Amino acid sequence: SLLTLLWHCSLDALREFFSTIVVDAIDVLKTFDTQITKKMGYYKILDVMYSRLPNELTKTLIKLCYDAFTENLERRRLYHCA
Amino acid sequence: EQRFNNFLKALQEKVEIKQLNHFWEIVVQDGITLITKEEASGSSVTAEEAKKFLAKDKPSGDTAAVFEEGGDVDDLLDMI
Repeated sequence: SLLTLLWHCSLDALREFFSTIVVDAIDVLKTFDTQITKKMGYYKILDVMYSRLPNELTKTLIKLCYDAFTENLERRRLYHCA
Repeated sequence: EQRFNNFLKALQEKVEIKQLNHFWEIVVQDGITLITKEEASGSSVTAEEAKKFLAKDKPSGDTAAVFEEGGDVDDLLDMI
């Protein structure tokens, strides 16, 4: 569902909707299948978010995703890919 | 004389590459008296002038801080 709208949503409603849920995603960014699935979705929505254009907290978020890949069952590989 | 001249060169470059708070600045402002060669004049005086002012300043170079995995973080803090 989401990526369909996100790839084609108006670049103004995009800003409003995301700015509504910036911290709502930052906090949740940090059995276990639920966690990895939610983070799947979070990566797959934040990438499309960033695809548009560039507050000041955003600087941190970069690292918060980088380590997410650098860790070294297939859901783990999908997580690294996302 | 010349032995302590090359010794002066060595100690000056050694303190230069050393980084201190109360660094050679105190030494230099008191090193206004013969911090450089004096055995044959001409070269002695010009070398003294060159060494008195330690010669320029310009910063460059990426990922050169402590703990490079924070150097990218230092690079990370450049967008706001």
